[PDB]
Amino acid sequence: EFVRIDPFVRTFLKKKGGKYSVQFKLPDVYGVFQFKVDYNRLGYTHLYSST
Amino acid sequence: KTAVIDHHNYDISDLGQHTLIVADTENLLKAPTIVGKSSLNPILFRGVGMVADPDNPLVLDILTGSSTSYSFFPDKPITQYPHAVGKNTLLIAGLQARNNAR
Amino acid sequence: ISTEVGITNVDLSTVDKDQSIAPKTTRVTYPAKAKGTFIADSHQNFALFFQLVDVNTGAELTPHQTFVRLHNQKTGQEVVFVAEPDNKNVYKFELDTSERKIEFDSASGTYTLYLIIGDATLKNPILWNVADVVIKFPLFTPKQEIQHLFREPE
Ligand SMILES: *[C@@H]1O[C@H](CO)[C@@H](O[C@@H]2O[C@H](CO)[C@@H](O[C@@H]3O[C@H](CO[C@H]4O[C@H](CO[C@H]5O[C@H](CO)[C@@H](O)[C@H](O)[C@@H]5O)[C@@H](O)[C@H](O)[C@@H]4O)[C@@H](O)[C@H](O[C@H]4O[C@H](CO)[C@@H](O)[C@H](O)[C@@H]4O[C@H]4O[C@H](CO)[C@@H](O)[C@H](O)[C@@H]4O[C@H]4O[C@H](CO)[C@@H](O)[C@H](O)[C@@H]4O)[C@@H]3O)[C@H](O)[C@H]2NC(C)=O)[C@H](O)[C@H]1NC(C)=O
Repeated sequence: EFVRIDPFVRTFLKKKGGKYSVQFKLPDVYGVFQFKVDYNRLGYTHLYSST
Repeated sequence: KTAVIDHHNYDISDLGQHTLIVADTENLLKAPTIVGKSSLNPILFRGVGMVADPDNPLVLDILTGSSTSYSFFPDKPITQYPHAVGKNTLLIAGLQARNNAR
Repeated sequence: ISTEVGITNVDLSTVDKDQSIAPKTTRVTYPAKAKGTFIADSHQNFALFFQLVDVNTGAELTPHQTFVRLHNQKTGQEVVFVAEPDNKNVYKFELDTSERKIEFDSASGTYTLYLIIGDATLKNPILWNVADVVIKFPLFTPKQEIQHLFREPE
């Protein structure tokens, strides 16, 4: 998720090598945007990384 | 002083109170990370029935009761509404906190 | 010492909120399914009256657990109600739409009336559905993908 206050772009990460990587384009709006990767599942731990 | 009393699913090895409850492997959580991959035979249980909030994001329910099991004092007659009367009787219940504490 | 439970008289009634018409009552046995489906709404309320006796000298035997549970086949939701033993030795149940709106959380659908009865001293844990009653009232998953709508070039 590419969020500013609310998500502008949500995409599925795709596996290559050993990493989930995706390439896309940045929307027209300027500001401070952050990437939230939040993986929450039934049984797994909660993953959360925001840059 | 309460117990998960069930009158349709009691094992033969009981004290005549039907306190022992045989829980089937159907009403489980159905997540292979918690309850393992294999197929399980019906399990045995003798304990106090708890309940959890339906709109609770953190709580889990590893093993609910059966369809007719109720939790109330085995000696006293039922006067109030019994706590966790149906399939919302919880037997095994887990929590995964915000710090990932199991 | 164990005992064998038995159900003697069961009356499925459809009472109308209006006084003028008399209620229509239909009787059924213990291992049976009622013919047709009853309806209960704002205009008509549901009523069931039953009596339980022992096989031998069944002087008003009262089981420890007697819960009337309605299972919704379409959505899976089920609701369990207690049984009230009036001093005439008659267990009675009255299903209202305005009065018991909160129990069903105001949801209209077709329910099945299962009756659970049996206790520590009874021999057989009865479970037979009386009839299909129609009641009508007045996070861990991927989210939806979003794509950005760019500005149209002139
Ligand atoms: C000055 O400061 C101000 C304060 O911050 C700034 O104001 C803020 O500005 C932003 C954006 O300008 C606003 O966000 C938007 O609000 C829109 C209308 O609001 C609805 O809000 C409710 C719905 O939102 C709820 O959603 C759930 C529901 O529970 C809930 O979890 C959530 O928290 C929230 O409560 C609703 O109740 C109201 O009635 C309103 O309908 C809303 O439509 C916007 O959503 C857009 O955009 C977001 C991200 O931008 C997307 O995630 C959405 O899916 C939706 O996306 C649409 O537009 C995108 C690009 O525009 C497309 O890429 C999408 O595909 C999608 O396109 C569809 O819709 C288009 C029509 O719009 C169609 O043309 C398309 O074909 C698609 O069908 C967004 O939420 C803030 O509300 C606002 N805040 C305040 C306080 O005013 C202000 O911007 C600052 N000034 C400047 C100059 O920047």
